[PDB]
Amino acid sequence: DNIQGITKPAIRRLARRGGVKRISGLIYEETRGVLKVFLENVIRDAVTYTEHAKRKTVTAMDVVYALKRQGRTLYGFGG
Amino acid sequence: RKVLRDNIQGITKPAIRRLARRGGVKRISGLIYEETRGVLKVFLENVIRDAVTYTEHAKRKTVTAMDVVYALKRQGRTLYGFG
Amino acid sequence: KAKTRSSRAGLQFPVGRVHRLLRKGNYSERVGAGAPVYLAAVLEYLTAEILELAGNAARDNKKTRIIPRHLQLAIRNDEELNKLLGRVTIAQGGVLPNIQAVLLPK
Amino acid sequence: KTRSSRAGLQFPVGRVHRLLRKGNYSERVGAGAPVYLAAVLEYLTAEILELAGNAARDNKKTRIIPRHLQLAIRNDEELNKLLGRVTIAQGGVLPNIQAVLLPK
Amino acid sequence: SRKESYSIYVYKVLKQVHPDTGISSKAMGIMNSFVNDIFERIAGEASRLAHYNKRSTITSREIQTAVRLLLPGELAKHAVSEGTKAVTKYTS
Amino acid sequence: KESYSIYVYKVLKQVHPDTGISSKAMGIMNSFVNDIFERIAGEASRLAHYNKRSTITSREIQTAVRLLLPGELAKHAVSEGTKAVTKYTSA
Amino acid sequence: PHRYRPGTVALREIRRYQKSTELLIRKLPFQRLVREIAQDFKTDLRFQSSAVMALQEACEAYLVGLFEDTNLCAIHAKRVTIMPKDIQLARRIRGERA
Amino acid sequence: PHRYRPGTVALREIRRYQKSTELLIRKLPFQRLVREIAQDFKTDLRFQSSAVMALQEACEAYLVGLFEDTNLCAIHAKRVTIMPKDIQLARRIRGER
DNA sequence: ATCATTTCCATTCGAAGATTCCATTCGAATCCATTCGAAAATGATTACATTCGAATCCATTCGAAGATTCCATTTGAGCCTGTTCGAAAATTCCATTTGAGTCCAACCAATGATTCCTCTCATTTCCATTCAATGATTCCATGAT
DNA sequence: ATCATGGAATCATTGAATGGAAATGAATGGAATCATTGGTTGGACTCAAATGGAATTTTCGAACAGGCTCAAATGGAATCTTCGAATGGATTCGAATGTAATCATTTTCGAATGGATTCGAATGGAATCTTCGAATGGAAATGAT
Repeated sequence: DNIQGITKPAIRRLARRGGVKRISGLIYEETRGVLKVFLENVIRDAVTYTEHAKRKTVTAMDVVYALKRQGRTLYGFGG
Repeated sequence: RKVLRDNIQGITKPAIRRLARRGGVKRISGLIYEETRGVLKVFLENVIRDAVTYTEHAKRKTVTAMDVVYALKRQGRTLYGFG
Repeated sequence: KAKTRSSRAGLQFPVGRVHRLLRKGNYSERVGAGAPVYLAAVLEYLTAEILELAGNAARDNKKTRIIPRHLQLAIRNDEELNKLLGRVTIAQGGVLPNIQAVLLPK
Repeated sequence: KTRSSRAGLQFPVGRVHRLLRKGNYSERVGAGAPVYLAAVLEYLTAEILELAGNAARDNKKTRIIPRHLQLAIRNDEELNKLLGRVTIAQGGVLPNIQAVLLPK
Repeated sequence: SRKESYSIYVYKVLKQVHPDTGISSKAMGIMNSFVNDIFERIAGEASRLAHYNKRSTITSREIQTAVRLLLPGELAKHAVSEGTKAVTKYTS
Repeated sequence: KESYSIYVYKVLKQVHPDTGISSKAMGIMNSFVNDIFERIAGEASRLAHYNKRSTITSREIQTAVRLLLPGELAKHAVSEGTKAVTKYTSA
Repeated sequence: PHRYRPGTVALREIRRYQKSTELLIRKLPFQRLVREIAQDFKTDLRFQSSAVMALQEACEAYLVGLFEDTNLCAIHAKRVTIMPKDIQLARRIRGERA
Repeated sequence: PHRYRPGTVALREIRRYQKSTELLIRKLPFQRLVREIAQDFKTDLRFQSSAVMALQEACEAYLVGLFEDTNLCAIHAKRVTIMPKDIQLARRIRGER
């Protein structure tokens, strides 16, 4: 039940940074799904990079390469 | 030559309508047609600029289907069938 | 004697040429002898899958010959090819007949 | 004399030449190419550093932080589109509220 | 001066799968486009893998991690299978 | 073991001489240079290939920058590259 | 006299054009439009006919895609009529704009 | 007793979080979620702390973007409340779905 | 618009810590010289794009009937948000363990280069058969009554 | 409910177009032989990533009150679909133009390479300073009259 650790107030804070005045009650679980799918697709790709380097540590560069592949290029962690 | 001007009006209202039907559209507000002509106009400009950039780089005066294909891939709208 | 590497790998696709394109395309200075074998395998596999589904759609349109409409039906009705070609356009593919429910009469 | 000096550049023409040769982009790299490339790199670094700096002191601060880079990137049109698909770590968002959510 | 395509091979595989069906010139051009596209996607991603790992060679292991990254799901597993089997057949 | 930090800092001092950089903002700057480098270099490589040429010249880098950079950024960058190249030859 | 009800010939046209693959813009207008735009970019160009055909395939495919998304936007607003606000919402979320 | 009217503390929350850059999900739960998710792919792995930071930066940036587009969809429907239907339209138009 | 508790915002102070200024070093860029090819060039040679008017076909649009969808409005539920308040659990700290990841060094194994040639694959004309253009055809969903 | 209308899906018909075949040309992949080094293996070692357990700062939450949004239902205004058909525009086709692209054999340059050295950029480790975190009232909304 770790997806429940992303609490309702944290989802609402993200929604406020996003400009949202009012949040329906079914949003919170729906967000919890989408976040999880996001983490799956990146972390799968990150882990593939780690496996190819025959490493046991997922590195920030693996994360960055995954994100780049996913169309979500990230600046600030080495690429 | 002759002077090319106002050719976006040649894309008629019925053809925007046909494109809307293949796209599943039952009913078209009357302000759609000029808006469609707007978007088409931007689309072709952004494709054609890049294609012409490939043709200029090839020291050529004829735009080739490959130049268009490269531009489209570059633009994120990859096309199969001329390849 | 003279037998091609495509035969030694059991392939319809041309391992030699995939090897020459690999060397001649600036992916790295050197191409192991295993990499073109495995690539030509994946390409032949995906060609086989597409042609499989296209042939099927051509045979429900009662025709002998795969046309782009048929490739397009194959791609868009298969979930995973659809995603593989999410950002691709089949010239003369058309679209999938789909009408939003709420536009149907009552 | 380094090629950076003979081109008037702060950015390293030699290193850019080595990354070009060593990055599998083509069999051979003319000597004009790292010059013109390192030029473009120094230029864009500079444009971003200017607009970011501006934001850093209009935000009452001495040191550019990612927030300032993010304000610079997103409030400028052409940098924004150039970095459309990029995420600045610790950038935040730039304040914007939809009018129809406002009171009254 | 002469050009290359994959038509003979696409046509061979077509005969394997659907032995009495034909393919139009435009459908073949679509197929050629598909092979060249995927070739470029695999080769590109593998090249990236070699560089990322400080290696000068693209081995069949590069092509394989490439295929894992680029293809969805069941397509990946089948394709990795078909490739690994061609490679062992090729060496031994 | 490599970065672009000394040059990013040099240019920063050139443009805004009395302001500094945070560590992570410098990380943003380094990531930015490497991203833009890779976009230019990549597109130039493709242009070489499409034109059946084995060498990447400043003309490739130029067409690359036109394809990759929007509008006014493209125009300024093309200028400052052409001026670095003529200045480099005559010097 | 016989007159179909509004919406009937529309639905039948959707069925008709979703079953077909022919280009929906007439060919000469689209070609002139291409030459005008390209001329405003560089002068004295010609075109392989297949280049205009690529352009027109890419264009109709882009616009039909866009009308799909536009139509999902009308329906989201409880409407059956696509409006410019629908198109603009599609293009902003697609990230082609704003 | 005095209580703000419904909607005001929301507008002020918008002002406060659009004015700042801190990560909004508390970090330990997100680390837990990351390690769990990664386990199902390869066992058993470790992480540079900078890798978890990269993931969390990317996650929050994605979510804030998605709430932007979601909110435009709510407004497009003449509502002020984001509903799952809005998220689903945003994701389908983005081509994530 | 009226005065009134919130809270935001600014302010001014002090140290906590992050930048950067600098000593050191060793690895990378320069230099300088040379082989050899990729790029540039001209010139003869297609060829296919542009243009022509004529004929023919196909699609457009102008303007109006009235169908019906969009929107403005009320109005009543149901479901949001905001006030604590207790309270768990995230955080911070620090200190330990130790496994992974790295780094050379000696070494093995596999990839280039190349020359000759043979086997494949590209292209061409040749021809067989699918696709299509059209025409009447019955079928059928829609619209009037 | 019944039946007429008109569009569509279905019948081969009669031939144009498009393929899948057959014949060979020229070029490329295979073959067979190597310096050549990148990959690998191993033995030694350092860095970073739990782990852990305790305080600690702090979020989180369940639960209610009542605001207010959302949804359903309602009426008429206005806007969009359908309709016929003259005709403007396109499509077609046959052809002549001429211009740019492409194949070809000539070298002009330019970039590879590699050895030997200076100089530069990495790194670490010390101070200079900015930033951050306070506590503390003042403008400022923002809710109640």
